[PDB]
Amino acid sequence: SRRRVVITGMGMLSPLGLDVPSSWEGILAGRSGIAPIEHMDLSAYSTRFGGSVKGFNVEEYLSAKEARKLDLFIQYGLAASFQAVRDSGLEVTDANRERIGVSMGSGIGGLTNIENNCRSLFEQGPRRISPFFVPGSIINMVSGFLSIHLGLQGPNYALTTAQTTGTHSIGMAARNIAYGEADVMVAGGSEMAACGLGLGGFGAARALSTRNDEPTRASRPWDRDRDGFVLSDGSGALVLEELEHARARGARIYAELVGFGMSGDAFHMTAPPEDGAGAARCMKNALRDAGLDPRQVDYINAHGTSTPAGDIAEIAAVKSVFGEHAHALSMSSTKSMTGHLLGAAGAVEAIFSVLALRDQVAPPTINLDNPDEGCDLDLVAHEAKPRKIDVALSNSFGFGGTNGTLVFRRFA
Amino acid sequence: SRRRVVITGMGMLSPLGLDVPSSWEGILAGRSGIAPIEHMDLSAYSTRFGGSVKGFNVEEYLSAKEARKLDLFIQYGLAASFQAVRDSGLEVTDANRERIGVSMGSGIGGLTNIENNCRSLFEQGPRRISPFFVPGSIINMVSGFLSIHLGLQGPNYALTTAQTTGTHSIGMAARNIAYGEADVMVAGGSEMAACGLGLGGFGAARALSTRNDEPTRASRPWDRDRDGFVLSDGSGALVLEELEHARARGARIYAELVGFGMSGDAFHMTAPPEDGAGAARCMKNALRDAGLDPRQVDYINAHGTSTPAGDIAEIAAVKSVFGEHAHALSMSSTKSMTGHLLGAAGAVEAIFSVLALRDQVAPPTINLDNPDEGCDLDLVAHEAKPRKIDVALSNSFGFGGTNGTLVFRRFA
Ligand SMILES: CNc1ccccc1S(C)(=O)=O
Repeated sequence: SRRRVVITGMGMLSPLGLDVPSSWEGILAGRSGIAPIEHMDLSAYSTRFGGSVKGFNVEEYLSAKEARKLDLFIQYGLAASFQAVRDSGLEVTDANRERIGVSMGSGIGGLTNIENNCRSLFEQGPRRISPFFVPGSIINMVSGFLSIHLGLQGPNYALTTAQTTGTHSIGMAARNIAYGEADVMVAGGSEMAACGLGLGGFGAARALSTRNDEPTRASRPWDRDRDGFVLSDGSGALVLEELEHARARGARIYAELVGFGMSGDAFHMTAPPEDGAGAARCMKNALRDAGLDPRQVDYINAHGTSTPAGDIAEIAAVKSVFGEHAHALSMSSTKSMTGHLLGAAGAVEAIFSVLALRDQVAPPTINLDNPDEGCDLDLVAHEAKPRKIDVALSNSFGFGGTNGTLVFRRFA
Repeated sequence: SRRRVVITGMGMLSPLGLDVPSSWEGILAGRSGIAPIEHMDLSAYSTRFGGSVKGFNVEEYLSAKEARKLDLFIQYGLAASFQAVRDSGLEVTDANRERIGVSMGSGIGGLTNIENNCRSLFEQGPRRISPFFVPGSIINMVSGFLSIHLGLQGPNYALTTAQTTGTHSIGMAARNIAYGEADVMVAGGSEMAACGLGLGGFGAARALSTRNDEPTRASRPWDRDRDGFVLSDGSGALVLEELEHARARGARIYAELVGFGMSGDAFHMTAPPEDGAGAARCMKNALRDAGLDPRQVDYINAHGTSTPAGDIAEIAAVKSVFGEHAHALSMSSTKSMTGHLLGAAGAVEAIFSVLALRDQVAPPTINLDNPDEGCDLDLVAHEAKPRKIDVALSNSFGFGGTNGTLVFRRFA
């Protein structure tokens, strides 16, 4: 058998706020974090907007010297991790440090640092490249730097599954705990691809909404006028903890992580299949993992990227998995407000899923003024919806057809 | 409840060969794959050699049309995965495709591709960035593209844990199978970091051997005259399979994967602790996972990177874990010949560890002319050593203090 896993700590940077409570306040009020990108020449760019982290003060976490060594994506992940550990009340000791590990991931990693060192390399040659270039840019350094700062000696690793990273990181962190390899994990993702290469890279595949005139209306999941996703920056981190360990120290328990599903589409490199057959296997895999019937599910935090193919596949997948219960559950895209944090999407959407359990409220899908063909589900258009939520799903479907589902249940 | 996991297929690109048997012949013959780099101009670089893959034909595997869109690390990963799958004899069907997944990882991923696109952006503008920049560079697309070409709908993901990536990728794929999420996984890693930023960033950190006038003698693990690691390119892939599923189809079984350990040093971003404390915790986790007496270990494929700190830390970790039996087992670093394939190091060295079991031979540490202070173990100096091997161990240690150990034994 298997150990139960609870959420005792959460931390976040998002386009809505510099922590969980501020972010969640924006989500429930349907506020957008999307705005034209600043201190950056986007003249030659079809997209000039996204969700930036506004007002981040790294010196709340690190000395200036330590922050100078680390890509913004690493900074954002340490921030959410430090918040989550502090939010949990956990005390690390010689007696438990071998049982506390970290799995913080990223989709794309250190593009901002890769750019600035590229500038150096091309202008002046190799001897101007930072000595800290490699360890300050690679994706396993949020786990690395966190483990070194707090003295964590348990499982130490990093996932990179594109837009599925956050969901995969939390899910496989839960497995470490359930099968007795750890009592505590910090898990989630961080991302800062709002650079030239990120905007350019996604710009060149014309993946991005180009609604420059109305940045707050660009992200419109399931709306007939959607024209691709909105690039956003940030981090989410959860403290996952074995239930008996959490109870023994009297932890505040937000919710229980009951299920994790994974699937591969084996379809296309960036597009999901029109019927969402891969997202459907993943959700069924996640429900079976939790020993739950589809009928027991109340809330889904969609991937809901605002791409023509993605949004429609997810409707197909939900109708397929949930049959005559598909209208009864509420499903919303918090990306209507946050845009798409890529590797960190799944981490902040796990937190929104946990807070939907705490607060008994479905976050809105904003900008859903004209549901597309067959988008006739309860997508919680425009405003938040109080309702009963025992069981909440969080879905992520990424490049390479990599799928993740997390199942959270109310704990009392 | 926990199932057993065997190896039924292996695949490789190394500086010694374009497959396993060719690579392994070089290993047993003590041949160096290290040579001055020809694919770029390094006269401005303090290090000008590495373990290049020689004469790779991507069109043994993929269309030139697809190949052109993919960073070499992805081409190298697919090449290794296709070999391993072929070598397995496995036929993907509707009956088994949901039960076959992939976990192929990388330390750094498509730096070459990110660099070249960066050069396009800075010299020409954002409009010259490939539309294939993101899907052709990000680390999870080895898992993604393999799943699409072969129709694998099992768990689909990628680790990035720096120089531990290969060992972790293989260990965790075994856990997928062990605990019922899959019956088959293609697992390992791939790296092509030999670009300006790669050789530049490792150079800026003074991590690399600067023995430009004798590259075949650069990599000399435990030798008193070692001066840093040698940067190499390539890929390893293994087909991991549930034992009864392997029996059920009359699979040829190279060996059984009985043990996997992880730990964190929680010490330093790039430096290992001189006492090998985190490495010791990791091997002990692995031996306890395998239910072994540490005296059962016959062969250790060491991380053996040829850095001053790394090499001596490993000796300490192995004396601390094995006590007097540390003087009975054989330990060698095939990095003496291949150099350090970073995130692929663990994947090719897992294969060397399995072939050590098949052939009953300890591969040599070449260039070990003058063992350093305290390096008094059986390090298989100079020449392969025929000997009884029932249990083989493969260690990796990375930036962020992240440790991985795999335990193989003969299967009958
Ligand atoms: C028991 N561990 C397990 C089980 C299923 C999937 C993944 C893992 S992992 C990567 O954490 O090793």
